[PDB]
Amino acid sequence: EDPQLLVRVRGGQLRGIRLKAPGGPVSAFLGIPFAEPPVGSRRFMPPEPKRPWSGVLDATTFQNVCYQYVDTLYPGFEGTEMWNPNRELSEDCLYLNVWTPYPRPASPTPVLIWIYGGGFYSGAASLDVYDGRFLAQVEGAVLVSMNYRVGTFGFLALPGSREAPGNVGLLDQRLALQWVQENIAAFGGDPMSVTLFGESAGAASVGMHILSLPSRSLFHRAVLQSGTPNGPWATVSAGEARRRATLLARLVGCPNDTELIACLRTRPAQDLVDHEWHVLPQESIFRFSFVPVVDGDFLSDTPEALINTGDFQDLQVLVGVVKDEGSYFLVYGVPGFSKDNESLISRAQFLAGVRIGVPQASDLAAEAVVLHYTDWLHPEDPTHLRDAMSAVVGDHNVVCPVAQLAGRLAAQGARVYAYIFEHRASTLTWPLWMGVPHGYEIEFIFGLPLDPSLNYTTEERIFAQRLMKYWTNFARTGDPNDPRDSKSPQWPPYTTAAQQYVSLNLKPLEVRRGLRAQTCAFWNRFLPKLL
Amino acid sequence: EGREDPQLLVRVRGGQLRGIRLKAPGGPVSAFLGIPFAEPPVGSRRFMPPEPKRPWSGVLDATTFQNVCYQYVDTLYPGFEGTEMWNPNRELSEDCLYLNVWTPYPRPASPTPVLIWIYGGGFYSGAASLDVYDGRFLAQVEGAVLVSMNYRVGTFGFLALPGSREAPGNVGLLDQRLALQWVQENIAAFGGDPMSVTLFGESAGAASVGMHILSLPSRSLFHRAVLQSGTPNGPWATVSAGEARRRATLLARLVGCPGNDTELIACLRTRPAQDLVDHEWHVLPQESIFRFSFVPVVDGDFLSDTPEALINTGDFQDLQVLVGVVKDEGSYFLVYGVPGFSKDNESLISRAQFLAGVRIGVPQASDLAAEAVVLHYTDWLHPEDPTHLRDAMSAVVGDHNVVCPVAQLAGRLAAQGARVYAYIFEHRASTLTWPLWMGVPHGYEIEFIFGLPLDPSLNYTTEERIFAQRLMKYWTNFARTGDPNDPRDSKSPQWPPYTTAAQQYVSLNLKPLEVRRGLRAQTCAFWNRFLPKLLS
Ligand SMILES: Nc1ccc2c(c1)c(-c1ccccc1)[n+](CCCCCCc1cnnn1CCNc1c3c(nc4ccccc14)CCCC3)c1cc(N)ccc21
Ligand SMILES: Nc1ccc2c(c1)c(-c1ccccc1)[n+](CCCCCCc1cnnn1CCNc1c3c(nc4ccccc14)CCCC3)c1cc(N)ccc21
Ligand SMILES: *[C@@H]1O[C@H](CO[C@@H]2O[C@@H](C)[C@@H](O)[C@@H](O)[C@@H]2O)[C@@H](O)[C@H](O)[C@H]1NC(C)=O
Ligand SMILES: *[C@@H]1O[C@H](CO)[C@@H](O)[C@H](O)[C@H]1NC(C)=O
Ligand SMILES: *[C@@H]1O[C@H](CO)[C@@H](O)[C@H](O)[C@H]1NC(C)=O
Repeated sequence: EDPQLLVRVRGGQLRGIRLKAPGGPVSAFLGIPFAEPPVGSRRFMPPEPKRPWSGVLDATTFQNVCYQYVDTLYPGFEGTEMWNPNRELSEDCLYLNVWTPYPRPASPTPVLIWIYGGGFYSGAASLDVYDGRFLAQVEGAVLVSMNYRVGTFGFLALPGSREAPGNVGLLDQRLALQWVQENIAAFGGDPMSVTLFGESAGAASVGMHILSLPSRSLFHRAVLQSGTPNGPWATVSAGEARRRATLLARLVGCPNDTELIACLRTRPAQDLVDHEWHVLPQESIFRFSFVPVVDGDFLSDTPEALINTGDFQDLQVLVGVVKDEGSYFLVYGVPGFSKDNESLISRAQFLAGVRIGVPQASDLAAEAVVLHYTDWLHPEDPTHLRDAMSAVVGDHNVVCPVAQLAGRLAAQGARVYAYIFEHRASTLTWPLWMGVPHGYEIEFIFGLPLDPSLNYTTEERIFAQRLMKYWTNFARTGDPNDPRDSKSPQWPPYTTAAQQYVSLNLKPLEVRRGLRAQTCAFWNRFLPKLL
Repeated sequence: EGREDPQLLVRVRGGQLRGIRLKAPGGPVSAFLGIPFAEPPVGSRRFMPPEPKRPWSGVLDATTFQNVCYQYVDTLYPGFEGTEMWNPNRELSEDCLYLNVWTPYPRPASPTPVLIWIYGGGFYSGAASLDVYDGRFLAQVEGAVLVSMNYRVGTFGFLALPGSREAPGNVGLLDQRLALQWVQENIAAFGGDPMSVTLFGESAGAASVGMHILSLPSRSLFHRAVLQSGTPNGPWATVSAGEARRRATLLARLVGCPGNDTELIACLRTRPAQDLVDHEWHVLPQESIFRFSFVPVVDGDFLSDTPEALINTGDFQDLQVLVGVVKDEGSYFLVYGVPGFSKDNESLISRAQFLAGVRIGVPQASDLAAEAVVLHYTDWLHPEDPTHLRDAMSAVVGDHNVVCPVAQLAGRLAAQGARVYAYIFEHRASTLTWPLWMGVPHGYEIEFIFGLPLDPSLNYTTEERIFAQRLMKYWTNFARTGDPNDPRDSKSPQWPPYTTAAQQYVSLNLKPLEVRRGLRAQTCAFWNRFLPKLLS
C-alpha cells in the first residue's frame, strides 16, 4: 500500500496509481464514478449523483468512453485515430480523472478542469492528447477531466418533456464540477480556484457554463480554445431539437413524448448512432445533429442574447484560435478536397463549397461570401480558392464567433486575453495545406512535447513549457503573464477599442491588433442583416 | 487681305477665317478661335439637334474665344481661384456653338495627328475657352493640332421629352458629334490628319467620349480615345427615358408650363434662359452629390441601350483607349452637399456625419445597401476616428462615381478586344488652392496634360514642368500611335497595357512610372459585382 495513493472522497475510498512523467512521479486517480450509470430508464435523463461504495475502489485505469460514432474516414491514420475512442464504448461512462503532484501538494493548489471537444457527438477524457501528467508534474497543477454524454445520449431533446429535457451532457459536466467542489480538497486541490478549459465543443461547453447561473458558483475562470457558445453550430432552438429528435425516432421505428422516448430507450445504442447523422436539415460541414438546446432552463435565452446583456464583471477569460480553423472540415464533406493531394480547386467547386460551409445562407448571402473571399487580382488561382474555402469555414464557425464573444465579454466587464496559435507540430501527419488545423494546439498546452519518446524538436519542448506556464498562470491569477519576468513582452488584455491579442509560436510573443476585424464585421454585423 | 500675316488665312467649308499668332514659351503657334460649326440653336431651335453652319461671306474673324453656352455660375466662394478657374470666361449665350483650333506656326508640312478635347462640368457647365484647356503648349511643343468645341449643357443640351420631335434628348452630344464631322471635313485645311483623330476629355467630357465610343454614327469620326476621371457607365452620366421625361416635365411645372409634348416645349421655348437655370437643380429625385439634372438619356437612338449593356456586348477590337483617375476623385464633391465638410477647415467628421454623408453620396441605396457601404469603408480598428471617416467619405464618393466605373470600363473593353492603358494620377499641384485634405481633386491633372507648367509666369516648380512635358508626350504618343510609350526610349520604364489577367496600370507622379496591379480591385468588386445584387 502507498498512503499518497489512498484518498477518501465522499463516496468512499479510492486507490490511484503512481505514473511516470519525464521529470518525476505524479499521482493519478482515473475512472472515478461521479454519477449513476445513465443506462436503461436513465437514458436521456439528467445524471443522478453516484451512490457511495464499500471498501477501496480501484482508480488506476481510464473507464469506458461514452457511446459515440467512430471515425472510419482514413482507417489506421494517426491524424484521425488520435481522436477516436481508446477504451470500450459504453453508455455506462460517467467517470472522471484526477492528476496531482507526487507527493500530493502541501497547500491547496489551483485546479484546472478539462472539457473535451468532438462536436458534442464524440470525444473522451482518456485520449493521449488530454494527458494531465505533465501539467501536474512540471507546474504542480491538480488537473481534472470528465466524460460527458455525447450525441443522442447527451443531447437528444424533446423540450418541455420530463423524459428527454435536453442538455443532459452539459449537466454531466456540471455534476463533475460539483464533485470537484465537494471532493478535490482531499487531493490537495483548491475549490476556491477552479479554472475550466476546453477546446472546440469543449470550449462552447465552457461558454455555456459561463452563461448558466447554477454553473457559475462552481468555477472562477475560463479558457475557450477554438470554440464558443454563440455561433452557428453550438446550439439549436427547441423547435429544431424537437424536429431532429422525432425524425431520429421515425428512422429507428419509433413509435405524445413519453411513448416516443420509451421506445427510443428500447433501442440498442448503435442503432441511434447509425442514424444520428441523417437528421441534419442540409448537406453541411461544421454542423452536428445533437447539440445543446435553448431550453429556457440551462440556457435561459440564446447565447447571443445572453452575452449581449450579461454582467461579466468578476470573470477572467482566455480565448483564442489556431491559424487554420476550417482546413480539415473540408476533407469530410466538400467535393475537391483530400488529405492525400494539394486540393487545388476551381471557382465552381468554391461556390459549391460555400453552400455547404454556410448552409443557412440564401443565394444572395452566398454570393456575398464568395465576393468577399475572392482575391480579385487572382480570381481563379486554385491555391487562393482552396485557402479561401478553408478561411470561410474557419471564420464563420470559430474565429468570428470568438472575436464576437471577446468583444462582448470585455465590453461588459470581463478581463479577456486572446491569442492565435500559429505553430504547426513537426509531428503532424496531415498535409501541409491544412496548416495548423482545428485541435493541434492541445498537445502543446498539455505538455506532450516534454516526453522525449514523442520525437518533438527542442524548440517545441521549450514552446510547450511556455504555454503550460501561460495557462497555469492564468489558472492561478487570472493573468497569463509570468510575474517573474521583465524580459516579457507583456500579454495585454483584449479590449473593444485596442483589440490586442498575441501570436503563440516559436518566436516570442508579438502583440497584434484586430482579430480579422474587417472580415468579422462581415460575419457578425452584415450577414445577419441578410434575412 | 494683302497686308496681314499670310500664315493665318485659311478657308473651310463655310468660308475664309483669319486666325491669330499666339506666343507660347518656346515659340509662336496659330490659333483659330470662335469658328462657328452650327446654326445658333436659339428661338425655335432650343432643345433641337444642331444644324450645320450656313456659309458666310467675307473673312470671319477667328481671333477670340466666342460665347460660353448658357449655364449656372458657381458663387459659393467669391474671389477664390479654385472655383473661379472653372467658371465662364466669356459672355453666356445660347448662341454658343463655336470651336477652336490650335496648330504649329507655321502650319505643319505633312498631315499631323489631331486631338479633340471635350470639357467636363457635370453636363451642366463648362467651356472650351478656359485657361486649363489652352491648346498652345501641345501645339508648340508636340506639334499637335488641337481642337476643342463648345456644346450645350443643362436644359439646353439635355432636357428631353423622349419620343418627341421637339426635345428628343442628347442634343449636346449631337453638338459634339457635329464638331467631330467638322474636323473630318475641314481639319486638313489646318494641316491636321482626319485619318488620325484622338478624342480626349475629363469628367462629363470623358463620359461624352465614352458615349461616342458606344454610338455608331460617332465611330467613323475618330480612331482613339482618352477618358479621364469619367465614363459613360456608372450612376451619373445617364438617365432612363422615363426619368428624363419626369425631370423635364417637373422643370416645366416649376417655370409655369402648363398636356402633350409640343405644347409643353413651346412654352419652355418662351422662357428666358436664366429661368431654366434658376430651377435646373430642383428636379433631382433626392438630396445628392455627384448627380446632375440634365444628362445624356438612354433614348434608343444615340444610345441604343444603357451604357452598361453596350460595354458588356460591344466589339471593341480595333479600338485603343487610355483611361485613368486622380488620387482623390471624391474629395471636392463633399464641400458642396455634405454636412461636416468645408474647404476652410480640416473637415474631421463624426461617425453619424459619415452615415448621413453615405446616404447623400449613394442616394439610390436602400437602408441595407447603405449599411453595406459603411461597413466596408469602416476601419474596424479605429471606427470612430474622424480623419479616417473624412477620407472614407471621400473614397466612397470617388469610388462609386469614378474609380469603379473606370475599372469596370477598362475590364470590359480589354476583355472584348481593346488595347487599354490605365493610370492613376497622384501629383498635387504646388499651385493648388484647395486644402491639403482634398488631396488631388477631380480635375487637377488637366493643367498638367495641357502643359500649363511650361509657362514660367504660372509659378510651377521645375520638376513640375518636366513632369508636364512627360505627360504631354504620353498623351501625344498615344494620339500618334495608340501607345503612350516612346518607341526609341529604352531607359525610361514602360507603361504596359491593362489586361484582365494582370490588371496593370501606372502611377503618374514626379517619380518615374511605377507599375501596379489591380485598380481598387477588392473594393470595386463591392460596387460593381455585389451592390447591384442589392436590387431586392
Ligand atoms: N456515411 C456516414 C455515416 C455516418 C457518419 C458519417 C458518414 C460522417 C462523415 C464522414 C465523412 C464525410 C462526411 C460525413 N460523420 C462525420 C461528420 C463530420 C465530422 C467532423 C469532424 C469532427 C469534428 N469535431 N470532432 N470531429 C471528429 C474528428 N475528431 C477531431 C477532433 C478535433 N480535431 C480534429 C482534427 C483533425 C481531424 C479530426 C479531429 C478536435 C476536438 C475533438 C475532435 C458522422 C457524424 C455523426 N455525428 C454521425 C455519423 C457520422
Ligand atoms: N443655392 C444654389 C442654387 C443653385 C445651384 C446650387 C445651389 C448648387 C450648389 C452649390 C453649393 C452646394 C450645393 C449645391 N449647384 C451645384 C451642385 C453640385 C456641383 C458639383 C460641382 C461640379 C461638378 N462638375 N462640375 N462642377 C462645377 C465646378 N467645376 C469643376 C469642374 C472640375 N473640377 C472641379 C474641381 C473643384 C471645383 C470645381 C470643379 C472638372 C471638370 C470640369 C469642371 C448647382 C448645380 C446645378 N446643376 C444647377 C444649379 C445649382
Ligand atoms: C468645419 O466647417 C463646417 C462648416 O462650417 C463653415 O466653415 C466654418 C469655419 C465656419 O465659418 C461656419 O460658420 C461655416 O458654416 C462645420 O460644420 C464643421 O463643424 C467644421 N469642422 C470642425 C468641427 O472643425
Ligand atoms: C484528390 O483526390 C480525390 C479522391 O480520390 C478527388 O476527389 C480529387 O478530385 C483530387 N484532387 C486533386 C487536386 O487531384
Ligand atoms: C507667382 O509669382 C509671381 C512673380 O514673382 C508673383 O508676382 C505672382 O504674385 C504669382 N502669380 C501667380 C500665378 O500666382
